[PDB]
Amino acid sequence: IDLSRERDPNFFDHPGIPVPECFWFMFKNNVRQDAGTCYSSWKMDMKVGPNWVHIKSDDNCNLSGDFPPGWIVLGKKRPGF
Amino acid sequence: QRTKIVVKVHMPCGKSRAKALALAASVNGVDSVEITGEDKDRLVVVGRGIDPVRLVALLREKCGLAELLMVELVK
Repeated sequence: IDLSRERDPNFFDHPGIPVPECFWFMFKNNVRQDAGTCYSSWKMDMKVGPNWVHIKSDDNCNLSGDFPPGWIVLGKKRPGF
Repeated sequence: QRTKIVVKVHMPCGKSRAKALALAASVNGVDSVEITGEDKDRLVVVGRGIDPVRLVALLREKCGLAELLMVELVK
């Protein structure tokens, strides 16, 4: 998995709300399943394979969570962030 | 208390697709509804006040299939 190689997700930033800083990418056995945006220094709940997983982001978009085997969700700051 | 909720909704057509949008957008507290996804099978719902369990359950009965993908409170 190489995030610098991964294409940007399909995103639309809503005009009213603060612009999320991160791209996340979700893999099953190193195959890209989904991708999106999330806040840095924050927290989200996500469906990761079979589980509803609570995920923390640090200020450099490092995602941590208790992912089920074979799955991972990885982050990075969007361009210019 | 604004939150973003992404739901995977069975909507093959553009016409069950507009069904899902207007239905998600009828929910109390919603600010916007957008469809995204390579397969355009995602509803993105933003608002404050929304019960995600209620969102999905409604879309479920009215479109047949709906699963929560993510809930992110707006920072």
